[PDB]
Amino acid sequence: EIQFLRTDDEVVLQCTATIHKEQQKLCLAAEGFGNRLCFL
Amino acid sequence: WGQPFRLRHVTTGKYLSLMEDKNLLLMDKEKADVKSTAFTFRSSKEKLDVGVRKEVDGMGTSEIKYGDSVCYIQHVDTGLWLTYQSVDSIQRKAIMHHEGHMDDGISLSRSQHEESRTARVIRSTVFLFNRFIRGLDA
Repeated sequence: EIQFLRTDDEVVLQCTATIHKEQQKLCLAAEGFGNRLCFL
Repeated sequence: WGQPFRLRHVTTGKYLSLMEDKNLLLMDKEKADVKSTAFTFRSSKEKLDVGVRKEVDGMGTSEIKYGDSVCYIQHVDTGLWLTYQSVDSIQRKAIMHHEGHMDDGISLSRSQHEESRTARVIRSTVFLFNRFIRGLDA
C-alpha cells in the first residue's frame, strides 16, 4: 500500500548526478555548527 | 535481530572494523568497507544463522529493547563472536573469538540528545582546530 509523507517525519533529500556517464546519488547535507553552507 | 549495521565512534569519526590479524581496530571513513565494517545483534549464542530475510520498508517491529534486552555483537563475514581478552580502570582488551566466554552479553543505553550533540560538536571542533594548528605550523 502506498505511503504518504506527513509532518514531523524525518527524510533526506536525494539528487542524481551523472558525471562521465556514471550515476551518483547525492544527499543534501550541512554541518550547522560553524558552517552555515550546505553541501552534498 | 541479525540486521547488518556499522558502528561509528562519535568523538573520533572512525568505524569499528576487524583487521586481517583478527583484532578490532578503529579505521578511517574513506576505507570503511562493508566487509571490514559490519556487525549484527543476535538474541543468544546459538550458531543457527538468521538467514536471508526480506527487508521491510518502515519501522518494522520493536525487537531490540534498551537495557532490558540482552544482545551479542557479531561480525557479519567471519562469524567471530565478540568477547573480552580477560587479561588485566581495567583496560580489559576486547577481541573476537570463535566462542568467546559465558558472560558475553552486552546491554544498551541510549545517550540523550544533549550528550549526542555535544559529542559531535567536540569532533567537529577538534578537526578544525587541528587544521588551524597545522596551518600555523606551516
